[PDB]
Amino acid sequence: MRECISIHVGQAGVQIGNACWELYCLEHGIQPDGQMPSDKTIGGGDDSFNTFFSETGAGKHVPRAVFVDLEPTVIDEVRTGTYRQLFHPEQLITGKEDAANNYARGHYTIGKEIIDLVLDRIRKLADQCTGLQGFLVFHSFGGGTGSGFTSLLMERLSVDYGKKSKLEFSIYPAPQVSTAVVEPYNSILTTHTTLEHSDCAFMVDNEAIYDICRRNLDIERPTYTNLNRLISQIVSSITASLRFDGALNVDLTEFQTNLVPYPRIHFPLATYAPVISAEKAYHEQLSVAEITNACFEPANQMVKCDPRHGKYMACCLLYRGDVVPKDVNAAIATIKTKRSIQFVDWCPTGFKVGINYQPPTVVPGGDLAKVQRAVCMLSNTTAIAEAWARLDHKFDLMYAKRAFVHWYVGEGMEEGEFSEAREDMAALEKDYEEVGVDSV
Amino acid sequence: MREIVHIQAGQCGNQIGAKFWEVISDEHGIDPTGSYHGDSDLQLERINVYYNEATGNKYVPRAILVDLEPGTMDSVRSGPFGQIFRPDNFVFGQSGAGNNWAKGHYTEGAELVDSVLDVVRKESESCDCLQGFQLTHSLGGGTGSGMGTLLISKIREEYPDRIMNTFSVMPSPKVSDTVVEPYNATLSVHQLVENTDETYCIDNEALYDICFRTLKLTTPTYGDLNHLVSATMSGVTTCLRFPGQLNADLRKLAVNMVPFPRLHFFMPGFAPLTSLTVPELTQQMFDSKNMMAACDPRHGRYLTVAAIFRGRMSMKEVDEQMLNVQNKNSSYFVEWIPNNVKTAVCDIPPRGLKMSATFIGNSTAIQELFKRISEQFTAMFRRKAFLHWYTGEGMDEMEFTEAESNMNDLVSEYQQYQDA
Ligand SMILES: Nc1nc2c(ncn2[C@@H]2O[C@H](COP(=O)(O)OP(=O)(O)OP(=O)(O)O)[C@@H](O)[C@H]2O)c(=O)[nH]1
Ligand SMILES: Nc1nc2c(ncn2[C@@H]2O[C@H](COP(=O)(O)OP(=O)(O)O)[C@@H](O)[C@H]2O)c(=O)[nH]1
Ligand SMILES: N[C@@H](Cc1ccc(O)cc1)C(=O)O
Ligand SMILES: [Ca+2]
Ligand SMILES: [Ca+2]
Ligand SMILES: [Mg+2]
Ligand SMILES: [Mg+2]
Repeated sequence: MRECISIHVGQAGVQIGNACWELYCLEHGIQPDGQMPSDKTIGGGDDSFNTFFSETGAGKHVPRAVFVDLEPTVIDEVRTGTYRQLFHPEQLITGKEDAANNYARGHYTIGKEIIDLVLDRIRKLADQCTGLQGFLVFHSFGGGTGSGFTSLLMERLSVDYGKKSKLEFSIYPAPQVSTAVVEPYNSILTTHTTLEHSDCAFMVDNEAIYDICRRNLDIERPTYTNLNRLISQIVSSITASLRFDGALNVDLTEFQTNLVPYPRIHFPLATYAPVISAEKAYHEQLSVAEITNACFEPANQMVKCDPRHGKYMACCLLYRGDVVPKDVNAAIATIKTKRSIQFVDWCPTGFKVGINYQPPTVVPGGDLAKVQRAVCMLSNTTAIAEAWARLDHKFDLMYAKRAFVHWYVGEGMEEGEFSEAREDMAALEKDYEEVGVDSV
Repeated sequence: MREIVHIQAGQCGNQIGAKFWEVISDEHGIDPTGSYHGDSDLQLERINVYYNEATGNKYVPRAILVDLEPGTMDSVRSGPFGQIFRPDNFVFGQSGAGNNWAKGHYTEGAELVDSVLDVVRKESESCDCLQGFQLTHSLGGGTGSGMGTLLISKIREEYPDRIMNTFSVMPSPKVSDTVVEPYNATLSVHQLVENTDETYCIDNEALYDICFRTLKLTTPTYGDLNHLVSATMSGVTTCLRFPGQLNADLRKLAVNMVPFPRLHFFMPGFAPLTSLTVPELTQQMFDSKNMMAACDPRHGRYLTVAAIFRGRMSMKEVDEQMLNVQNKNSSYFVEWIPNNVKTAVCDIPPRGLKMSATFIGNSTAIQELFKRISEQFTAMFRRKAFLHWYTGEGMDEMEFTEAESNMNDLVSEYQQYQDA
């Protein structure tokens, strides 16, 4: 039942959305025209996949999703592409002029012209739900729309849906693929503004994904297409418990109980395995032990940081495919007797396990080998704060000279907003230090 | 003292309750369609304690199934004996309780509870002489724990002169779903101290250890745990369900087992548990490895004990062996309650066994269980960890402080009689 509405904001949010929804269709046997032969209840139902897809009387399975961007060219590709029939046109929303890598334009100058229309479209999706659970919001930190429009939208969703859950998948900037010098300003501004409005946020460091593609898939120079296919496998792992049933399946909301010890401490670290090429996977079966071991290898993390140099407040293992508890328990025991896994003194140390039996899927033409079993670890580690420290320092370097600040002030913002946001980030860093200190 | 009304709440509560009904249905010769096909008159003599009769000699469990989400009860309804329950007695919401006592007790549960009481009232109304209620639930989740204890309070308000009995599954970090279990269990235990007459304390750690250490199950499932619980619940209710002299109703049991109103938390045990003579049965039933609260009986004293033997066996030998246990370990039975062990025997053995025994002990050692929960509670509460899940439902920290104090008081009251 419990429906989830996905909102894909700006270029990164939209292109990652493309990859996710394509992958979901393949996992569920939904064709590009939205038909699903295996679904025998026409025009509706309460199957697990219905959390993410509504149905029309003509048998179309329609994503519960809105795609929004302030310029039209990325969403235009969706409108004209392979899955164009999947979406009702009103779910794909564009303006004419983008935010120009400026949070201020995304939140105020341009964003304000389209925010009411976007809310109207989201309301139309919500009115079709019988038990809406919440929202999943996909966006970059660095873009003007991804940063500024997302913030505005999150603020408005708090007002219109109260404390209905809002989760983010947030794309953290990397120099190898970034397109604006001001991305650190945009990141801090949006992180500050969204913090009280988000229940849980999964950061995806483009640099971490870039190096996984280069190192584990032998891709010379990863493109967004390469990055997004990997990201979608990870998002799929996280949402699989919402979209599939199963005796050993554990709901994402139940993992969230363990992952969020205080409202602001809501940024889990995801680590995914196995990421391997067809050439390397051939004749090589990677066992539960092997993929579990890989979750404690920092090179497989979706955010660059070193958990061996922090403390854990939760560890969750989300398995999919050919996996049974006996083998998981054995792998965990081995890891316990060999790894730098130290918990804070106020949290239990047991790992929380879920298993979804539906095996992983890959998109044709992709880089990942098709495997029989995979795992996503979600941990709450103080180490994730290193990501904020890196961004915060870049912010400080430029802000000390007020470099580029006139672009924001010109669009109506005040320096006071910059210092407020940065102070909130300094407080968040301190929060992460404090939770790690032993109890008196 | 005839009818008992059974309530099962939340995931654990419904999963164990379903198994309980399958097991005693089999024992009473009732098939999944509610038809009787037994060969002994003992089967029907007291069948009305747990079952109503319907047209066509049909028997229907006096059972109410409660949950804040549909999943587990959908599974029950699809289960083996699922069609035996009264369809109108499935009472459920859609939103779930998120493993959150506050959601079960104050918000989500509050919205559903009147409709549960309506069904309870309908069942109670067709009782010639209602003894009281039995509730199955866990203390570590949201619905069984929070809503289950809310129900108990409202039932007591409406039926204050009836007995309230619970089978209450206590959480353990070794067999755990979430980190907030100790908060949910602490909040619940205070409700149970006040509003139940008899609570069977079933520790998931004990169940796990029996499955793994004793039964040699390498990887126990909740299903394996529930098989043990099933068997135990059948054993402890034998005296209510069949002709007999001792502990034949919930009040007489309470009067025999509860010398001080708050100390009504029992350790149950079962024998045999194997990977059988009367002596062996008797030794195994008093064996700590056969008990289900993860407390060492030698770390305390027995205030009262009920033993129930099942199968065809020499009552002479039963009496002899029970005397031998008390006379040879007399220090573990408080001397200021003379003759505090009572024994019953029922000729009808459980399925698959020629003889069995069930143990119900009121032991001061049970304080160890409350101590473990108290420690786990404090480890988190000292840092106010995970409390936003509860404050978001309107609770304040002071309610946690009070529950913790209440449970520490319970622990202190046991210890007092341990040194008495
Ligand atoms: N992983 C991934 N990152 C992307 C993708 N597209 C853009 N990015 C990253 O997103 C940031 C740039 O923000 P965008 O999403 O392109 O910008 P926008 O939201 O459309 O905002 P404006 O164009 O300023 O209105 C940079 O850090 C890019 O590397 C993508 O498809 N995948
Ligand atoms: N023995 C046993 N324990 C269970 C079962 N299901 C859940 N639990 C335990 O019950 C507690 C969680 O509560 P649960 O009943 O699932 O939550 P609820 O639906 O909100 O009442 C934890 O301590 C679990 O270990 C079960 O089928 N058997
Ligand atoms: N020492 C504080 C740490 C803390 C961190 C972040 C917070 O938002 C709140 C508190 C505590 O555990 O209570
Ligand atoms: Ca359907
Ligand atoms: Ca409600
Ligand atoms: Mg753009
Ligand atoms: Mg549960």
